[PDB]
Parts: sequence; C-alpha cells; structure tokens
Amino acid sequence: VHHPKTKKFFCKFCKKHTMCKVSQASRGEERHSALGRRRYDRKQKGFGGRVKPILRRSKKTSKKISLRFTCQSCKKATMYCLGRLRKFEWTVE
Amino acid sequence: IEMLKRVTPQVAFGYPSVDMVRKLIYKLGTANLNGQRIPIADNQIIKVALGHLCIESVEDLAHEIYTVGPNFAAANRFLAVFKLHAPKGGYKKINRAYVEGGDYGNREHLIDELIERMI
Amino acid sequence: AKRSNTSAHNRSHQHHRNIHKCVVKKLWFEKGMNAKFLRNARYAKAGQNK
Amino acid sequence: SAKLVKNAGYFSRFQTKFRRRREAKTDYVQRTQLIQQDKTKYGAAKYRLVARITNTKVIAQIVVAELTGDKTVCQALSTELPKYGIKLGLSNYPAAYATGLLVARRFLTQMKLADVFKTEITDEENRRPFKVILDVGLARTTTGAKVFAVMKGAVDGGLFIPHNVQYYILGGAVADYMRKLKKESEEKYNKQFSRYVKAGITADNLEKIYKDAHAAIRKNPAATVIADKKKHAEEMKQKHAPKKPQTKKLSFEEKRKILNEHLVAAGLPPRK
Amino acid sequence: GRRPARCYRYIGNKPYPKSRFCRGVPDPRIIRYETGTKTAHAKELPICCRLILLEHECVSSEALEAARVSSNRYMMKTMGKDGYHIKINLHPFHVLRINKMLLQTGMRHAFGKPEGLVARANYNSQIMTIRTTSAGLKHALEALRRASFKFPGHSRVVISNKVGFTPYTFEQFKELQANGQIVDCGNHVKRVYRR
Amino acid sequence: GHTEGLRHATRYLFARKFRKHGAPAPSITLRTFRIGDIVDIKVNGALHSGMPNRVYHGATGIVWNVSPHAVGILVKRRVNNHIAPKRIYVRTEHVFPSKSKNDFVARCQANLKAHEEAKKAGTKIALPKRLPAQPRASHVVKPELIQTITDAPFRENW
RNA sequence: GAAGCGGCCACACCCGGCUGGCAACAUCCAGCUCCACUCCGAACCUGGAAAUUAAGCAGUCGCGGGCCACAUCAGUACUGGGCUGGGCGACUUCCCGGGAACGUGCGGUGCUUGCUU
RNA sequence: AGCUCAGUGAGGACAGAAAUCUCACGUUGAGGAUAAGGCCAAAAGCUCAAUUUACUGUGCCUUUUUGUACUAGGAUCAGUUACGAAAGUAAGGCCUAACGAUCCCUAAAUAGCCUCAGGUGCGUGAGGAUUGGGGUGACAGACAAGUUACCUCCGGGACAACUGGCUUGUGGCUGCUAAGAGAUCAAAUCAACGCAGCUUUUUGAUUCUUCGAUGUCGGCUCUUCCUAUCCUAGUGAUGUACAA
RNA sequence: UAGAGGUACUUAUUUCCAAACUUCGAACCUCCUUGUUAGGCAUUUACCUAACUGGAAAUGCUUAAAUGAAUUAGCGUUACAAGUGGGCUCUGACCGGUAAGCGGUCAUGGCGAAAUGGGAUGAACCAUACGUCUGAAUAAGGUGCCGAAAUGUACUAUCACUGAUACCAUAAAGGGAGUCCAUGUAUAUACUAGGGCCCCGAAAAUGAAUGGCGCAUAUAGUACUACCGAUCUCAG
Repeated sequence: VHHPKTKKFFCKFCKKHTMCKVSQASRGEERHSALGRRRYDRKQKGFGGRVKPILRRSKKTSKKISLRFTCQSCKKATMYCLGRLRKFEWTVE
Repeated sequence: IEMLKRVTPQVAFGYPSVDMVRKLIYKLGTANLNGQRIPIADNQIIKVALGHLCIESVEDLAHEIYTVGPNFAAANRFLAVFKLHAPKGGYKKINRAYVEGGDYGNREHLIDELIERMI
Repeated sequence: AKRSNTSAHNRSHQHHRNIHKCVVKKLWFEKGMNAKFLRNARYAKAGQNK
Repeated sequence: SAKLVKNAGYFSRFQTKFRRRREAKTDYVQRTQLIQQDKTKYGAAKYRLVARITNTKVIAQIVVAELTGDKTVCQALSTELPKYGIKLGLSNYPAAYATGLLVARRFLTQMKLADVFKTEITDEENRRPFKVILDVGLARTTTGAKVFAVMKGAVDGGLFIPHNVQYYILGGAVADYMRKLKKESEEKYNKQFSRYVKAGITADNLEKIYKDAHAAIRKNPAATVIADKKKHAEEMKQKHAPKKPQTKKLSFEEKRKILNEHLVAAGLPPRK
Repeated sequence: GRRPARCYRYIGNKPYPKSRFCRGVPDPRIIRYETGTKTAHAKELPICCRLILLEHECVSSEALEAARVSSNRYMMKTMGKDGYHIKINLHPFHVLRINKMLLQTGMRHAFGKPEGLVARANYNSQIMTIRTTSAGLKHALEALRRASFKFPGHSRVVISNKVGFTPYTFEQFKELQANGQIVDCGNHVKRVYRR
Repeated sequence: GHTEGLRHATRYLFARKFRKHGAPAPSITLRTFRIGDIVDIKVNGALHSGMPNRVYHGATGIVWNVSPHAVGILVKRRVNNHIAPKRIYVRTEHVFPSKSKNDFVARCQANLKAHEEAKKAGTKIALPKRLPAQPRASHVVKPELIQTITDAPFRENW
C-alpha cells in the first residue's frame, strides 16, 4: 500500500492537529549492556548447550508497519501503527 | 379446566351431587390444620379455623363446597386431601379414557357411581 | 479412541434441581450512563444538604 | 416480441415510495436529519425555517415537527407585500428578503420578544437567541440563490440562523437589467417589464421602494387577526367554488345498469 | 449396474435434487413422458383411465420407462396409434447415493456419490394416465394392468369420472360448455372467468 | 462445521419483511424515551450502526441510560442455571415503547374511576376484579332451524 | 375548493378515456448580472408575464392489471397429548386439544394533522 | 453536491452479434476489493470537488461468563480537526472473517517522570512506571528426525488380525410380469426392461464377547445332520415315433 | 412435462418438484406485565431549553382510595468439602449408511444406583417404585390342566401335517367356482366391484418347542358381568 509522506495529525503534547513528516520506524539492534542480554551472556557460558529457545516453527511472513509521525511544531515523534502489510510505498503524484 | 386438559390421562373426575359431597365429609373428612392432617371428629375443630369466615359447623362447610360460595378456596384448603381405597368392582382399563371404553378423564355425572364403591 | 462428543440428556434435570433468579441491586449503573448526566446529578445532591 | 416488463408478477412485487417522494416534494434523508434531536434533550422543540419558492409567490414558514404532523407557528407570504409597499415582482430577490423580515418580526411579536433581538446578533450574561434551522428542500444550494435571500431577511430581522458567508437587496440587478433593455432594444423592454411600465414604477424607483418597505415591516409586522377560524374556512369554499361542479361518483345501482347495457352489445349478461 | 430397488424404496432423508451442490449427476432414463396422439382435444378423447399408487415410497426412473414401453407396445398392437394418449405424472428429481466399497475405508467419510434419479410418491398419487375413446376403454385397462407389475408395492387401476385430464365431470362439462363459461385451448380446457 | 460468528444463523432475522425495505420514516427519530420505561427490542435490518446481538431480538427490557442516539436497556437473558441481567446499549431505531403495562395501567385508572364515583353518590360499592372464563347460567333456548346431520355413503371422486 | 408543510406510507401504485382553471399550482416567455452546463439557459440559476388547460395537478369512468377487505376453501392439509389400537413394513384408524395456505366468490379504490386567501 | 444502474425495445454515415450517439420503459435482477447470506435508489451505487475522524486519553457494554482474556464490534464522556448554507455526519472500508500471553529485546519524551542505598553529587552508563512493535497457524503460545523380524515393560477386548452375533450391499438360489426368441405360435424350453423375496455354503460392513491367550491354513482318519436331488425308487409335461 | 396463441424467442396455460427457493403460514414453543396507581406542593443543579413559577433527575412533604386473576407455596443469603468429567436406552423428531443388537445428535421417561408383580425366560417395555407383620379390595396381566381365578353369558367367522395376545423374537409382490359376507347391471340364471378367515407363494444343517401338555366352540374377531392377582391403595 501507498502512504502520504506528510499528513495532518493530533500532536499529543501540543494538544492540537499539526502537519508532520512521517517515516518508517527504526528496528534497533540490541546493545550488549542491556540487563536481559547480560543475563544471557553469563548463562550461555559454561557447558550444557544453548540455554533459552529460538522459534523453529515460525510460519507467517508479515509485519505490522509502525510509522513515526515526527512533528514540526512540537518536534516530538508519536508512533502510529497500521495493520499488517506485505509491502509499503510512498505516494508520488 | 385448561390445567385438567394437560393431566387428563392421570385422573378420573366428574361433577358430584350433594348426597356424595355430604357423605365424603361426614365419613372420610379431615382438616389439614397447621400441616397436621387432623381427623374431623367434632365441630369445635372447624369453628376455630373457619368461624371468622362464617362457617361454623360441618353442614356449613359442606354447603360452602356444593354452592361454591365466596369462601370456597378457604374451605377447600381447610379440608385435607381425601384418601380412598381401590373400588370393589375394580375398573376396566387404566390407560384408556372413559369415553373410549376405559377409565380416565371426564365422566360428568357418573363419578357418583365410582365414589360410592371407592368409599 | 472415538468416544462421545457431547450430550444434553439431563442438562434440564440439573438446571431445575435448583433456574435461580439473580436480582439486580439497583437500576442505575453508574460505571455506564452519560457522565454529563451524572456530573449534574452530583451537583444536585451536593447543593441540597448545605 | 421480447419480455413484457410489468406483469402481475411485477406489480405484486412492487414496493411504492412514500407519497411526497412520489409527488416529489420532500427529500426524506434531509428531513430525518433536520427533525432529529438528542434523546438527552427529550421532548424539546427545535424550529426550522421553511422557505420554498414557487412561481409568483415566495412562501416562508417556521415549523415544529410532531408525531401527528408538522405545525406552523408563524407564516408569511409575498402576496402580503402590496400592503407594505411592494406592488409588483413578488418573486424578486428583494421580495424574498422582504418575506424573511416578515417571518422574523411576526414570530418575535407573537413570542413577545420584540425589544430584544432587534438587529443581527453576531458571549455570556446575555439571553441566548432562537436557533432556527434552514429547510431549503429540493432547491439547489448555490450562491446568490433566492433561498438564502429569505435567510438574510430572517437574520437581519432577529433570528440566529447559523451560517458561513447591500446589492441585489434594495432592487439592484433588477434595475440594471431594466436599463439594458430600455437603452438598446426597446421592443424587449415592453415584453420583459410590462407591468412595471403599467404602474409604472420605472428603473430608478426600485431602490427607493424597498428601503421604505423595510421600514414599514419593522414597524407594523403582524396583520390580519381574523376570528373565529371556522367561519373563515367556510367562506373560502363558497368564494372559491368552481362554477362547474366536478364530476361526482356514480352509485353502485347505476353502475350495474351501465355495465349491462355495454354487455348487451357483446352478449353474455348480466351479473358483474 | 444397479442395486435391487428394495434398497431405495422408503424415504430416510430430505429431498436431494440436481443443483449447484450435487454436481456429478447422471441424467435419468426417461426422456419422453407422453406418447400417442398428443395434439388432440378434450371432446375427441373424453374417456380416461388412471393408475393410482397405494403407498408412500420412492419410484425409480427405470420403472417409469419400463412402464411406458409396455404401455405403448400393447396400445400399438390393438388399435394402432390413433385414439389413445398415454401420459406419465411422475418426474424423478430425487437423486440417490452410494458408499461404493468395491484395501478399503468403509463407513469413514460415508457420504456417497449420486447413483440415479428417483420420484417420491405420495399415498394416492396417480403415476400414469391413458386418455382414449369409448371404443378402446377395454384396451386401456389391460394396458395399465401390465404397467402395474413394473412398479413397487401395490397399485389400483381406476376408470375416472372426469373428462380428459381436465378437472370436470361429464355432468359439469355440458353445463359450462352450454353456459359458455369454458373455452378450448389447443389441448385441454381453459376456463373463462369473466374478468 | 458449527461457527460462533456475530451475525451467524440470521438469514431471516435481519430480513426486511416484504414491501418494507428502505430507510424508516422520520417520525421514528422524533420519538422520546426515559429511565424506567419498558421497551421491546426488535431490529431494523437496514440500519447497521448500533445493532443489538441476534439473541436480544424480540426481547423486552427496561431503559436505564439514555444517550444522544441510543438507549441503555436492561434485559434478562436465561443463562444455563440462572437468569442473568445484561446491560445492552442499542440505538433508538431498533427500540419501541412496549405495551406490557397498558392492561394494568388501564385497570388502576378504571378502578379509581369506580372507587371515587361510588363515594360521589354514596351509596355503597361493589368491588370489581379479574376472573377466568366461567361456567354458564341455566337459561332457555328456542331455535327454529334444526338440521339432521348424517354420514353419507362414501364415493371416491377421482 | 386551491396552496406550502406533513402523518399512516398502493383503498394512495401502473395503463388508458372524459370533465374543469376566479385566485392558487403549472406549463410557458427571455437571458443581463449571481452561477450553470466534463458540449448545450434542456436541466440548474435569475428576470418575466403574452396566451392556454393540450400536459402535470384535481375530480371521475373501465364485466381494466395490481393492492386492500370479508366470506367460502375446511374442520380439509398439517399438528400437541393418549392407547398391551391396527400393520411384515411403510405408515395409519380412534380418543382429549389447536387449526392453515393457494384458489374461487362478492365488495372497495385514499381517510385528515396544524397555517394561508 | 449532482446524477441513476443492469437490461429490454426501437432508431442512427462507414457500422457489422459487439465502437460512439438518441429517446422510451426500467423496484433494483447491476454495482458496493474478495467467500456465502443479508442490506441499499434524490443511496451505502456511479461521477466531480475539497480533504485526512484510518486522530488523541480513561472507564463502560456485547460475542461470553457452565468461565471472565485477546480478536472484532458497539454506546458515550473529555478533547481537537475535516466538510457542509445548515441540521448534522466522520472514532476507517454497508454488515458478518482477515489474527496472538508471560519473559527478553526494541521504539516513542527536543530529549521527561522516578531509582543507583554514606553524600537531597558531578558527568557517562544502567534500571524502572506508562504506550506500540519483533511470535509462537499444534493459532491460552515446548526449542526437537528415523528404525527394530534382537527387542523389553506397563496395561488395554476403551482398539485391529481370529470363531460367533446382528446386517445382506456383493455372491448364490427362487418367484411375479411378459417383449420377444422358439419355422408358424408369448407360457415344450429359454427370458429382457422391471418389480418382490429367500439364503448365511462367498466377501464386505460393524466392534457386542475374548488381549492375567478359546492353539490360526490345507491334507489324513471317523461320525452324524440338511436338501436348494446328479444317480437309484415312483410319477407328470414335451418342438415325447425309437433311443438319447 | 406438453400442446395452443403471437413476431428460436414470447403472451397466457398445463404435468410435476427443491436441505442450502419464498410473494402466504399454523400447531408446539418463547419473552414482558398483573398493586400501589393518579397527582399536587418547593427546595437542589455548574445539565437541557429562546425563556422560567418549564424539561430531566433525586430529595422530602403530602390530597384522594384500597390490597383489585386462578391454583399452590415460607422466602432470601453465605461458607467448607466429597464423588464425577468412558455412559447405555424405550417412544417420537433427525443426519450419514443397502442395512445393522451400526455410527453421530434432539425432547420427556427408564436403567446405571429401582426391589416386587406381569411379558414362560430377559438391565431398558407394562403396573408400581419398598420399615416389620396381619387382613380387605384392586392395577398390569390372566381364569382347560401344569397355575391362584368362569372350559362364563351373548353374537359372528374358521379345516389347514394348521393357528394361537403390544415392545418380540420375521415373511413380501402375486394368485384360489375353499367358505362366509357382499357392489352394480342384465335377464331361478349369466357377468363382477370387492372384503375377512383359510390355502398356495414359503428351502438348512444335534432332536424342538403358541412356555409345556394338549386343543379343534383351549383357533380368529366383538360386547357385558363375576372372579384370581404387586412390597401400589386402604384398615389395624
């Protein structure tokens, strides 16, 4: 599906509608200073294989596209979620 | 009557004459007082229960049945259910109606012929 | 292996051993109802006692 | 010869439209959203200014909906305007505005609120104005239309009609169109403005008459307080009775007489 | 080939016609339901002669075509395609089914493919007619005696009072014709309702 | 293949009678409701916003909330063992004023008409009440048409 | 009687005849501004008033189509209880209760809420 | 806001069964993303124009409480925008499917709200509360290939192979009817297309009995029973001359 | 399905149909109401209305008149815990199957956990659901003898190596100057509309079972009394 690159939207902090440059959301790669990760590093050391599971039987090939409505008055992003999409385009017209 | 239409296979019933309504209450009549199933014995039983409703003695109670006066259901509730023995002719067919050569359901006037021999 | 899936033979029997009528406490349900109505219904009660 | 549409199977199946959809006078999608009021306001009236323009007459009303039927609270009608000044052109644009002033000022003098709400209104510790909605109808809502001429009369009269918006108003645009026929064509001036010449008001007078029309409407708005209404309604039947009576119904006896005389020609009498 | 028709006599389901849903259906054995002088009249062939069924059951399509051929070939032999008019007043719409069987998976996914067409009769349903003249009323009864042995159960052969295949008695027919209320279509009688 | 959908097994529930298709009349929107009022839920099949469930078709309840387009209705569904209360919200175009009480309210006002007017003359009152249909008084009957019904001889007529 | 506004939404619809226009509704006449035709003043819009009831509209007629109503259809079809009733069966007498439809016959073809001349 | 579709009927240079144009009838049979069923005509369809309410925040209700959740939908309140002359309408798609826990990671704050236990500490860094995403289709959600005739154990007639039982489609046997074969002639003898039965000597179907075991195919040897009779006893028919 | 009328279609018809067709539409069901109902008065509100001596809602006061279907019945609420989570089945309705003592559902009943009597015999069918005893009169079902009780009275059919009491323990299509009863016509007689009972159709393996003996007015129907008979009913 296509989507506008700018549209009007309620800025939650400014408390009114205002036009905002939208963009696709950043999937961050995990840092190793994370507490959860640290537990994993220490626990993975020693013997007795891999410890926690990873999901082998993973069927579905789809992903809910979260957008990032970065405001221009407020300067603050507020994340909108669409449904689940196979492809995602920008509108050119 | 519409209640009796549902239960017609389970019961025999009809319209008793005054000599039959009499003879039940003098012989077999009992008063259900405070859930006790007491035998009728003497008229001071039924003065105490029913005197405020202007029914003094057993003649006035029997009258209140067969004329169906205003305090009928007081007088009927006062009477405990009668308990009869199985009659000295027998009778033909439980499971057919009287109308089709049997027993159950409405027999109008000839209930008096049945109750004589049940008593 | 293949045993029965369901039955309703003696559902009726069990229900009638006891169909108890659950009675409502009050007809108003103040979690629901219009807030704008109930907002004013407070200021009716609050003003009266003074 | 192809399929006969309109069998018995068609007409048995056929649902009708209501009535004023068939006669083609009301949009019921308008009307159902014109009438409606929130259930938290319960039995409350809201008024609606009807303003339907026939040929000759500009009609204008104020209406409340009820379950039995609609009820006019006050009415005004452009054939009244001869009394106030305006003799001719009773579906002009300035005639439509003049009825708008009558519907306002009569309605406010019935309610006894004439000293309040003198001018247009344009906000607290002050009495709130009458909400009166525009019912247009099936007339198309374009700019410079004669429906919104009646609106501007009602707003300048008194009533808060909600909207988002003095030429055309004191007889302009009529008066210019007189001059274009008068100056050039001359023949066409006799066709177009026959009655005007007859009075004859002239091109110049249109501006003058309307201002003193708006003076006299604001001074003495209500009129023709007739009673009782029953004996008024009886007189109108005699006054406007066709000289020739309408054909009246043949009775069931004389129908069967005429049926049989037709059936005598083709044989097999009589019966029905 | 076929099952014995004692399999598919009595009716142990809802009726199951040829449609979108049934799909893979073979067409019935019957094509012609009606033979003899089809283009005739009510007045030309007044005498009528019916075969009534005295059971509530299924009649096969194979029975109804056996009954037509045995009817025609007797009436052809005697009088010779002139007077008579044969008609069949069952149409087989009910479709039968089979579980097949013919290793094996029996009684699992038991629903089965359609095998053949059938007609569902009702107690006193006429399943045949012969309309004819008074000369060959004798021959019509002897035809329907032979056609009755084709059908399941037992079945009465009856001389009707009413004219043709019309629902009018001989007494009523003269009164309406005389009245002029009734009219004649190419075949059969069309009433005049005076409307 | 039994399904537990919202609008399931409602082919003929939300059908629109016959020659009663289209939107309803605007008299329906002009009607008013109050808290405590008895109302019956029967559905317009056309108007899709703010329906009830399939189950509360033909189901009497009492109004408890009222809101700009819609009415909160309290209705007693029978669960398994017990009769639960159910707080519905539903639009006014699926909701009508029920005539359950109009027998009762007619009698109370008819009684007060009798109880007052007895005292106005006064005089002395007979007490009216409802009573099931009762066995008849004796009376005498002369007819002057008496047919004699008999069974005819059977004839086939086909 | 006519008109604007409506209520139940065919006893009001659909085909085809006949009789009416004092005002009113309408056809109609004209195109300059308001604005209107993805072309056209046909429509929509605006300004008229010469002549007409031909059409719409109103009333009315038709062994009219449909719709509505009552009576027959019929104690039929089907159906809730009951029988150590019948019947190889399929189905079905009878007893105590409820009770259609299509068709046909005759009738009818809008009844008036609030304002106005 | 304006308009009416599918289709049928007549027309119209080249024009044909189908191009574009015109009038007339046209209750909706077209179309409304898709399954099937509802729903819809000055619309919910088609066209044109302007738009971002497919928006933000907490409770509530229904499906469903004999089991409370998520999904989906619904009525509001508190905001704010869009559009319209306005009443109003909009919280996606006319209505019913189109999707998902803890833990962990991750993103949202112009860079905010709390904590880092001697400091009402100073940078970095980390951890929290609140709101989405990354995913489990076995869809209330372990992270997971075979073989055993070398096999073991627990139990199961809750479940098969095996005799019996019920059933008779299939197999076998027999009626009723005749449409003709049979030179001629339906019935000496065959017998269609049909219809109605019987049988448990075939094989199915089923799972009632037996899994703390009724020794399972055939042949050999001996007994008795049934007749739906091939021969022997006695009888009738014949396309029975004799015989066969 | 099969003709007629119009210019293969089409206007009316006709034979005969639909679990996933509906222009009509039952029975059986289902849900709500049936004692407090009409008002009047004046405080409260930031809500609604153009406006308040209005609306909406809850707080109190009070003006009138009564307990306003039947039959029955005390009703309400909480805590703790057992066993259970293989069911089977009569009579009707139903899906799949040729059908099954087959598989899967529905409504009331039954068994499981329910004796006793009756169906010779049987979990389930009929009567009836039970303390220990003594009687009376009954129910289902029976009354030649086994076996308690009429080979009862009144009235019609039946000859067959045959018939004989619900569930039930099998028999059909199709035949018969057997006998009894019988419909319509024609001339004592010919031609048949049929109905019962009886016969044929009707063949399996140990010797064999209306329960047996046996019966032939102890077989098949019909009506009315008397009588025997349960742990039911009634009396002590």
